[PDB]
Amino acid sequence: AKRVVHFDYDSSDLSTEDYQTLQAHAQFLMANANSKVALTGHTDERGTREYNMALGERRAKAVQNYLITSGVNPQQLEAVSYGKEAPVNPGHDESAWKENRRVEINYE
Repeated sequence: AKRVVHFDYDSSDLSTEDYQTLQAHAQFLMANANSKVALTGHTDERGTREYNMALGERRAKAVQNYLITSGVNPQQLEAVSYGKEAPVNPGHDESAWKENRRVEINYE
């Protein structure tokens, strides 16, 4: 499945769609003990760097929580936050911001 899940404004809540994507990664991870993923949290530009750094961390941790709760070994997961510092779209509208509020699933 895809390796990115998105979030709403000032929120670290996951949608039903996101759960489907995450369940696929959980299965792969539980089936491949040598695989490990880095979960990186991100935010759009609104708000201070410190506020976004923490929000990004809550997002990465929410994804982490879903995976662990589903049965994934914590050793195969690492969560980190980049806050607003690594946007995929530097635009200044919802279209751009929606792309930035995310958690990326990176293998290895």
